[PDB]
Amino acid sequence: GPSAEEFQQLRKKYTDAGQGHVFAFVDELQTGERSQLFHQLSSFDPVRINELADKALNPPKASLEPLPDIATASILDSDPKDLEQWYEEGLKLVAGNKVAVVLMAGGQGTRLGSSAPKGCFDIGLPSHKSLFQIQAERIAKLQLLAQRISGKEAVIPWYVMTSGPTRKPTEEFFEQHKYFGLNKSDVIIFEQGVLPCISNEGKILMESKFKVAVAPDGNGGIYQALLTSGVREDMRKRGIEHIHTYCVDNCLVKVADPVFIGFAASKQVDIATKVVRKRNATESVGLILQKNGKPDVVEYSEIDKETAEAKDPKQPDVLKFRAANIVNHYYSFKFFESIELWAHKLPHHVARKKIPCIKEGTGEFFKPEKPNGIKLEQFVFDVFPMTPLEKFACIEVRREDEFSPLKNARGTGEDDPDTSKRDIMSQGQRWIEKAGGIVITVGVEVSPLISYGGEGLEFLKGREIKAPAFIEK
Ligand SMILES: CC(=O)N[C@H]1[C@@H](OP(=O)(O)O)O[C@H](CO)[C@@H](O)[C@@H]1O
Ligand SMILES: OCCc1ccc(O)cc1
Ligand SMILES: OCCc1ccc(O)cc1
Ligand SMILES: [Mg+2]
Repeated sequence: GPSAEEFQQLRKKYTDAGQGHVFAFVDELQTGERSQLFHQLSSFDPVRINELADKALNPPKASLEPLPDIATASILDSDPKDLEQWYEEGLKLVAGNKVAVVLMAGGQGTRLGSSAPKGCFDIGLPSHKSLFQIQAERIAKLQLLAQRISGKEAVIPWYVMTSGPTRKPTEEFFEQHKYFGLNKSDVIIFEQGVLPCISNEGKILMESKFKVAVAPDGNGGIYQALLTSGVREDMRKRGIEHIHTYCVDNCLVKVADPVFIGFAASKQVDIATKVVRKRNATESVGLILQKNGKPDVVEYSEIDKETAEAKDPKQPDVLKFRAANIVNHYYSFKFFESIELWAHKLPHHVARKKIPCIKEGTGEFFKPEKPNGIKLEQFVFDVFPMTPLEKFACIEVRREDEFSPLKNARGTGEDDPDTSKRDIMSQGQRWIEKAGGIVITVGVEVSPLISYGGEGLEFLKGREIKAPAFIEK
């Protein structure tokens, strides 16, 4: 294990930093436990922890308008000829092996109450497919469509960001499913980083006598993680130029959506993002807007209930701020090549939490009654203000085709397994109907390997399908 000299130098650092309590139980640790504590403490800089705690617990003490029209767009307002062109252009970029996907799948799904990673969840479709599998098959299908135009292999590498709680069960799940028919060599599971949890008094919390309480560093942890994992280097080696980044929990996510990629690429933006119309004042969504001349987002946990209810001057029964973030982002690869210059600039969001820890005295593991500390998180959209308005685009899409998050346990009424299932099977039915199918009957599941977004269903014209149904290969 670590030498006595190594250990004393670490202890000095932490003690000088006012964090020497992390060594309170060293004298009763086994060799292994002492080794773990040494290595874990060595991974943090206690002076930086003090910097973070200070900014969080003693923060320094609203030019806030809707995004201007130059930076916004809407599928509803689009010329269908342009939609067709951007689709074709996106598919051509996929065919050129220029498109990558980053999946943010490090969330714990604590509102959901599942023991498995959220992506593994079965929302009760006829197929019993997981969110992960549905997403993988969307990638597979787009590759197939792209190969029809190129006559060459089309690959969309899938970079799956997990946390400590999610990584091993995620990798096992992918292996057990043989990567859902994608090539293992083009799917990379990597981990985001963590930050120490900090007490209300600014002290590192000890989960045990030999372990610091940590949490994942928020989805804004993506950027630093792309470097350390080797993912950015892999994207460079493959000639990636366009990246779609999204959240695992959206059962309708149009993975590597070619219209979105084609549109972004055509406008030559650094960053593009999708929104839907906020469904009410209390919806738990970030709001995309202009702050101090800059594109920005106000998260639902940080907005004041006055700006959430701010009504349109012209239309007093409609909300001023209603561009709901659906966690569907486009980046240029050039944007990723500059991460090192601004990753440190991202703010740390503060959440007060009940962090299980050791009774600072006994050493007994105790679940606190009231919030005893804070967790720090970076948010993926806090890059938006680094980007000029002219290199940013915010597009409205249709909720019922694009956004159906799995947030809550079954039996909630909203953003749960039942709404997810309903939205998927309603989507399938609408596509079949538009293609001339007659659905008797609620809804029909259409496999992504049959249809990515409504195409390829001509074979169903005139046919009668008894709902509920599952259309597959
Ligand atoms: C940091 C981040 O990405 N937050 C997102 C994300 O919130 P969650 O706290 O992860 O549920 O998903 C929302 C959509 O479901 C979106 O509106 C919000 O801004
Ligand atoms: O990079 C994470 C640091 C770390 C090292 C060893 C541990 O046992 C725990 C955490
Ligand atoms: O003008 C809006 C075109 C557009 C439509 C849908 C997308 O997903 C992206 C861009
Ligand atoms: Mg792999």
